[PDB]
Amino acid sequence: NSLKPEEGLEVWKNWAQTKNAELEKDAQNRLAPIGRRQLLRFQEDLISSAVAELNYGLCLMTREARNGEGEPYDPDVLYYIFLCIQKYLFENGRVDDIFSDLYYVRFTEWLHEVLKDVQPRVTPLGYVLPSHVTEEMLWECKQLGAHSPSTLLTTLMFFNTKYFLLKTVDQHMKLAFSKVLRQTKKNPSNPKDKSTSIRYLKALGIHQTGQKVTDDMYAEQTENPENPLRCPIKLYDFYLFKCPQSVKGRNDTFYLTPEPVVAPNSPIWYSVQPISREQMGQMLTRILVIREIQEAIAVANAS
Amino acid sequence: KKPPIQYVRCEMEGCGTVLAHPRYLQHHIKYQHLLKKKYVCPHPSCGRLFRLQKQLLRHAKHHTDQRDYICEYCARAFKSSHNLAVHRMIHTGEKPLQCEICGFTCRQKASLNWHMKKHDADSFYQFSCNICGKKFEKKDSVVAHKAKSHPEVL
Amino acid sequence: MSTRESFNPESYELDKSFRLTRFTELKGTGCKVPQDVLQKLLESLQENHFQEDEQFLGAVMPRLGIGMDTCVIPLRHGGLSLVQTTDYIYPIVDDPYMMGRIACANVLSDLYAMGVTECDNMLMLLGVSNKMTDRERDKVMPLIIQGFKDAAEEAGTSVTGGQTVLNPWIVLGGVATTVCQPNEFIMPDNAVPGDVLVLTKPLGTQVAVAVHQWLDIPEKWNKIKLVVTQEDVELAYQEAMMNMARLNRTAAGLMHTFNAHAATDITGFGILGHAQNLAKQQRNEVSFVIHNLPVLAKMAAVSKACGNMFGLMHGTCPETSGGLLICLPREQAARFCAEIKSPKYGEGHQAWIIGIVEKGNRTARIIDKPRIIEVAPQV
Amino acid sequence: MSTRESFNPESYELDKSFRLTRFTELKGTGCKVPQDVLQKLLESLQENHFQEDEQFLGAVMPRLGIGMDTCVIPLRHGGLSLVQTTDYIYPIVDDPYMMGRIACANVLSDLYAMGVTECDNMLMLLGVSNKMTDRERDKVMPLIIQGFKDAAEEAGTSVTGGQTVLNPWIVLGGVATTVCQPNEFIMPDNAVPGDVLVLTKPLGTQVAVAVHQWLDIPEKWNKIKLVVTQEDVELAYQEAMMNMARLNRTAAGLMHTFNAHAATDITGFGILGHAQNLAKQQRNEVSFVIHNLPVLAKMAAVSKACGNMFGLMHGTCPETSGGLLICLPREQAARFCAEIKSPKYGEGHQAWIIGIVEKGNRTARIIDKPRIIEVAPQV
DNA sequence: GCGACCTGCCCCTTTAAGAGCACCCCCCTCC
DNA sequence: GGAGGGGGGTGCTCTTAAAGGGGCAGGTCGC
Ligand SMILES: [Zn+2]
Ligand SMILES: [Zn+2]
Ligand SMILES: [Zn+2]
Ligand SMILES: [Zn+2]
Ligand SMILES: [Zn+2]
Repeated sequence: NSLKPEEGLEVWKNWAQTKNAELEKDAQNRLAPIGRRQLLRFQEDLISSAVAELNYGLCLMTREARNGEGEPYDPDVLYYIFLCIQKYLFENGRVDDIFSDLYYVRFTEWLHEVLKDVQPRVTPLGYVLPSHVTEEMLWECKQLGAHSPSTLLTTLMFFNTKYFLLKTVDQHMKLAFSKVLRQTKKNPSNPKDKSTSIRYLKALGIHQTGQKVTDDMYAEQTENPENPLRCPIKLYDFYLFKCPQSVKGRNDTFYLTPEPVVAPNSPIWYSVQPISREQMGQMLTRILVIREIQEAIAVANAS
Repeated sequence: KKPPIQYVRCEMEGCGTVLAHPRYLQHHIKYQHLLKKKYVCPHPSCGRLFRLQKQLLRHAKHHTDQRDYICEYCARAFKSSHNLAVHRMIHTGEKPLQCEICGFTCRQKASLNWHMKKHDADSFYQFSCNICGKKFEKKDSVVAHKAKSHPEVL
Repeated sequence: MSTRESFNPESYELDKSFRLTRFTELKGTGCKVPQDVLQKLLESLQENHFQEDEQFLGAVMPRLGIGMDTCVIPLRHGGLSLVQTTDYIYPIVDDPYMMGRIACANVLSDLYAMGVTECDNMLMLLGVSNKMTDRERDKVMPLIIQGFKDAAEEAGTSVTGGQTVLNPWIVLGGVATTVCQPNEFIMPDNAVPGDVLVLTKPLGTQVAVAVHQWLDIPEKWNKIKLVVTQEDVELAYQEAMMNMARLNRTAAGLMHTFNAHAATDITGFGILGHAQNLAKQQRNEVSFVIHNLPVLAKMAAVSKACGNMFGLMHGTCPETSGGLLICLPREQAARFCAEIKSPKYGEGHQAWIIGIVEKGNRTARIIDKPRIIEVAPQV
Repeated sequence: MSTRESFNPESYELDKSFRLTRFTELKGTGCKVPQDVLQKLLESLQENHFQEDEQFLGAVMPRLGIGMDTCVIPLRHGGLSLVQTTDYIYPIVDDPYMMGRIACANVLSDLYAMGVTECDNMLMLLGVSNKMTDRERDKVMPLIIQGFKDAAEEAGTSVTGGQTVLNPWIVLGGVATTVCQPNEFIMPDNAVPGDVLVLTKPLGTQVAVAVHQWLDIPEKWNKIKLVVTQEDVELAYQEAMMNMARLNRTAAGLMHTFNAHAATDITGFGILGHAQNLAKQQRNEVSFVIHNLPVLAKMAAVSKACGNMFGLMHGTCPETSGGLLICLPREQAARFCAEIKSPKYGEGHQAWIIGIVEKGNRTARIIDKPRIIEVAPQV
């Protein structure tokens, strides 16, 4: 799976002990945010830590994470380290989603400003350095799919970026329920089957008297029958199955702020207030750094 | 403090109404016949005319958008209590009215009026409004028609 | 159990004159005449200056999760949380079994306000009145304890300790605790304009309790005998006792299903005081408005007849083992009442949408002329 | 503050006639007169015929850790154990500040019996009195709350949440909780013959408080004037008000370090009653005999001067926020007293060896004429 | 030749608003 | 003291019309 929780745990332990060293020297005794009065210390083991402490540590970890040689980490690899940390938390009983939950909103902002400046690196030889975070890393880490409303929203955004080729928040807001037309494919491969796909007209032009309009131009969604879990069509259908009935058919927005509390059998997962520009920008920078999105951007951009 | 019930009729021509108490006779006469007045709704474009002072206060509700009545079940907002009372019938699933020919049950008299067209009954109706010959059965229905439609306005 | 038949003192070797309610100075204002002052005292004991901790350079949930009830108090191990609540009410119903069940339900209702549907442990505080004779103590207290344990059993928890002390008045209560993951309880701090409040139990239980105890005092009954017949008082008392002895487990479970933003309980301070306390907690600038006030049948008439004693129309009448004031979106609320009336598990009960949520300054009011809904005594 | 001037009504504008203890009817006969009945009531509360569940083919701790106090309830997560306690003591001293401190200490002392040296959360039941003036309530209750919170600081925890009620008598108490790992609490079940019991606090607090309450009224002081004077009661009363406001954190911590088998707190039921209750959950078939009792200064003669109302020598005399009745081996115990007398951190306090553990019938008894060792206040 | 899609028109139901009576509340009253 | 009159404002039942969603039925384009 090329995802190593051990590396994330080790980096966290190194940073935690390093900070604890400085915590005593400052001689500023500040209590921990737990019921019992204790000196604020960062537990070396991730699992036995409070939400506030973990959030504050991951916030500082962005700027104080140090490589094995003592050099600061690159923006392309801090995201991988944090993904490994989250995988460690998930596989040890914790239910905290360090990227989506409201308590960790502070963490994402700092991670966001670290990741925004990133650009693909070109070596002196010439070839571009491939990113260290891949799609399977997100899939295995449960940052994509249909586990929680935020994860499903991020999955739809990721698929839209990959296929429809949306590469900027300002350009990416244009998407709406109405203009995203669903049309069952006219030609199934065999009469027994019935192919389905989703399309979007991302072409910008005068669009006057059938000009600039053609069937082969507007961006399209494929369908994955090999693994239904990752199928874009299934996730889109699930998304529309949980959004409120009133939202469908409106031109203003496509992404809805997930409801704070949701249960396994909750009919509705999303509110009717579209996600703010800040959140869309925060969760779009994290999905450009991924490798497959970079390849998709290059292929369409190149031609 | 309820006084004993007696019935007194407004002897004035054109008003054959009989009231539940002698007390109410004075109020009826004063507020209906003797008090001849004209008012204008303050709204810039309403252009309506109401002789009573009670009616205007109700009319102000129409022009504004203050909804102070909330349904128990669907949390829908209404402007008057009786509108809510009619709405609640949807949630309780009760159909009080019923046609006397085909046994067709409805929730409101507006639905029944539509059904009577199938069982053509306007033939036996005698009343009708002078303007557009509406062919009503009873008398006060003509007043309701003149109020909702053919309105008296400036 | 006393559910099969009404508690008869003679059946348990008790005299006819005996009544459990005689061991409390009942009053129309409840167990707290100066409601405002007790709010100040509760704020004083809750408020802690060290908990701010320079905000921890971030925005995280507080130890006093909402500052008014059901403190969360995050722990060390496993990042779990410790939601814990306490409550105490003096006897208000003649039946000891039902009174113990009511005390247990009141103790548990605080947790169900936060969405917690499971209790690991519960404690009980049982107080025996000085005036009660020895022959009565060993005949009523076992019934109270049996009712408390039965209520705990229905809640999936066990009473496994407590304390017993002497008191001039019988004091009945407990303490409920639960250690839960961060995703098992709804922290009632979210609220957005457009939501609609939902209530799970009718109001006016205190009026029904007080009137039923006025059937033995000739001076008081003649004042109120005009407006309400004895049969109405009997059925209202029965309904209030049954309602007050009912758990909100189903409501708490459904809270998660229908995306609840905030919730509370109506135990004490009336409906207006609890809404006001809840409004201050909301992060956004939202003020509640209550248009409907479901009341037990015929109790509103008594409430207005007695004068400035209860004031249900003002939302100040205290309640015991009250319902939940849940803030849900409009369509979820529309569905919420439908499911709670006929649950899949069965044994449903009605719920009402009593108001709306609008942009304001973190306050709660009641319209000038609330639409009093008379809930019938169903079955 | 601890050494600050005692609560003076004139200083805080209250009239000289004010007296905090006046709000309750102190009963020198006992903390709760029907103790033999109330112990049965508490046993009924703690009893559960279903917790055994065929014993589950194991000698694991029951759902109740000992079935008497400080229930150890296993949790669903990480094999953690939930430990809770609750106490409710009416005012017995005239300083509101120390009363909150004493209430907090009494609530906590149950945990320190099981070795838990850390507390996670603490509630508080603060019941104001009907027979209390409006100004008195505003000038008394805040002091009690502040004292309780300050005592929480020394305990290493915080007071978050609680409840407030109206009660003819002032009621002060709370619930202390702790989610602790299996290697953090000492289960009182274990014990072995050849051990010696240790008491960390002196006896006779009830006698001192009652006698100091008797100073005001002149018709009762006369019959005890011969045995002691008012100066002797002042020192004894001050000492009792100082010991019963002292936490047992040091006792709890040293319990682990010295291989303590079992321990319990002497609160309410008296030393004899608490020792007997301790002997009822020992795996071994052992019994306790007390050959020595450390009664407060001059508080042994006074009980004789009051006939059989107190009964301190018989061990039935109640105590509040009493010490710990730790059972240690002979070799370890001698060092435990030495360590507690002269701690490295400071705040020295004395402990005594009172009795021996001998094979018997799982019950505790006191010798015919226990020796009384007089403890005088330190300087 | 058959179908999908857009749109128009009618059907039946629900919401909105006026009419008037019975009622309450307050105030005043001269016998 | 007082029951009766005057003045005012209001809820409730009835009635009608207007708005609206659903469904049947055309004309146009595609296969
Ligand atoms: Zn007339
Ligand atoms: Zn108008
Ligand atoms: Zn409705
Ligand atoms: Zn018909
Ligand atoms: Zn007409």
